[PDB]
Amino acid sequence: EHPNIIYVFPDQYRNQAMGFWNQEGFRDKVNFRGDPVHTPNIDTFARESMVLTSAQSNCPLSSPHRGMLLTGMYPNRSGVPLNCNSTRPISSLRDDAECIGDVFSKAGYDCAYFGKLHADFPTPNDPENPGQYVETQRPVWDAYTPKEQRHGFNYWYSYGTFDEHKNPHYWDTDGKRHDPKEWSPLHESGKVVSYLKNEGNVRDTKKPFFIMVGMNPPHSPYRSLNDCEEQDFNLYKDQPLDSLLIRPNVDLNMKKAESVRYYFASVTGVDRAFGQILEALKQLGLDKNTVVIFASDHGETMCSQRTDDPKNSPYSESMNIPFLVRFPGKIQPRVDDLLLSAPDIMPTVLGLCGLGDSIPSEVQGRNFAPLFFDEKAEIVRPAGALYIQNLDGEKDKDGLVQSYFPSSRGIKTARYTLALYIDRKTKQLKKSLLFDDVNDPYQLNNLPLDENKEVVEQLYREMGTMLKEIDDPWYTEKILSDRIPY
Ligand SMILES: CC(=O)N[C@H]1[C@H](O[C@H]2[C@H](O)[C@@H](O)[C@H](O)O[C@@H]2C(=O)O)O[C@H](CO)[C@H](OS(=O)(=O)O)[C@@H]1O[C@@H]1OC(C(=O)O)=C[C@H](O)[C@H]1O
Ligand SMILES: [Ca+2]
Repeated sequence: EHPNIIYVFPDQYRNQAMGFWNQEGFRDKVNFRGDPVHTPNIDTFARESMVLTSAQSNCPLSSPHRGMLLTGMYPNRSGVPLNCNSTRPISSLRDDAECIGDVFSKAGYDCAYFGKLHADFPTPNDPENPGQYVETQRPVWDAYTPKEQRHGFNYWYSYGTFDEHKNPHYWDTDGKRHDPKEWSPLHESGKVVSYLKNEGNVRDTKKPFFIMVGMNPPHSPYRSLNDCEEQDFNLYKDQPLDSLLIRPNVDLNMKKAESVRYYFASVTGVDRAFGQILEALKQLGLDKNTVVIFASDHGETMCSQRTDDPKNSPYSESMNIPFLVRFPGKIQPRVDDLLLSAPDIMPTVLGLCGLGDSIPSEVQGRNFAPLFFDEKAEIVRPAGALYIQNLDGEKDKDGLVQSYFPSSRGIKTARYTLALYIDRKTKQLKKSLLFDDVNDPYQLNNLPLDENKEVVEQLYREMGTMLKEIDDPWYTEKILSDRIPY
């Protein structure tokens, strides 16, 4: 048969926010000082798994990522070019896409989704106050996902988005809303343990399972004890700011900097929650039977580059996501600088569960399962992964976004981060970031393009290839045709 799979992906979690990057072996495999975070469960897990230094969120923003995650397609084809909200009818997960849940399901898996989905355009949808939005907030951010639209998940315990961490809410398989008054991650984790124990007979123990856990923290808020457990907070409470924010690209004097205490608390708590899932696998013997992956949708600046916006930028702090894959006696624990792109996750996870031959044709990403199973595999490693920023385009008579402005395309290679920003009226180069991530890992030194013709010309060629391959708007609109060979 085919093994079980759990994909645990807390929102807004930097690859750099993991203890083990300062630990022996690991710390020699990355250019950065890891954040001073206490993540013991993940640290141990990392010594059992293939660990990437260089997984990329091509569009480091919730819905765009989730769209690539679930469909294995870039944001021009996922259905999901923008963050989902009542402003953006143009952005919602394609009904007609053959998603990760659909393939698993079609192959005999029970599939179960816990926590944040943030992939559907809000509608007056609400199962229990019908013809009504699920919240009053305008714009509307949250959404209910009916059985018709759950792409293979026969077990639902999930919201769209809602950032009260100790007052989260969930719709069950039947559309019943639940409001425990419990810190999201530890509730989500207890709820997963129950599904694993098959309490309430919610699952067929003869079928293998596919689980996704979309934890909200360590995403905003992170201002107070409303937003994390005092237990975790106690570790960072009194620590001076210059010993929490160690990245030399940080402005310690930003109103935001204080938030690091609570970010790290949410990180330590998320680790404790992941811990409960792992122990439940061991205590039930499912540990030997199950592919486990720890990931995020995008990172967090946390005052790095004075950005104030956690993400939606090409900085290593925004693009680089954790990616840890444990599959006992199929994957040797090791570190790998594979440049995995989000749309590669779905086909690679199917590869790993031996459903490589069931990858839908519409999928744009590639199946690196062979490379996970075999260090020494004749498989081509990517040269780069695309940077993508998509903004609101034009609006209609009723003030709704009905198109997207592709504000930035760029590339991350082994050595370089390049990001080109264009103007909405005159599709002309307006700002340009270029970093030598090897010599300038905190991206302090923005390199002029004119002073680097050999390097830039190569980056322009790799962007061209990739943008043409995914049939990206920059390609179809022959944007910067004058520097980018298509
Ligand atoms: C972090 C941020 O800048 N904006 C995100 C937003 O965060 C608000 C929270 O709801 C609140 O808890 C916190 O303390 O302050 C934020 C605020 O009031 O501005 O939450 C959104 C989801 O609930 C969303 O995050 S997302 O799910 O992770 O990706 C939002 O992200 C911003 O969204 C957009 C966009 O819709 O275009 C653009 C920004 O680049 C992105 O940072
Ligand atoms: Ca997010």
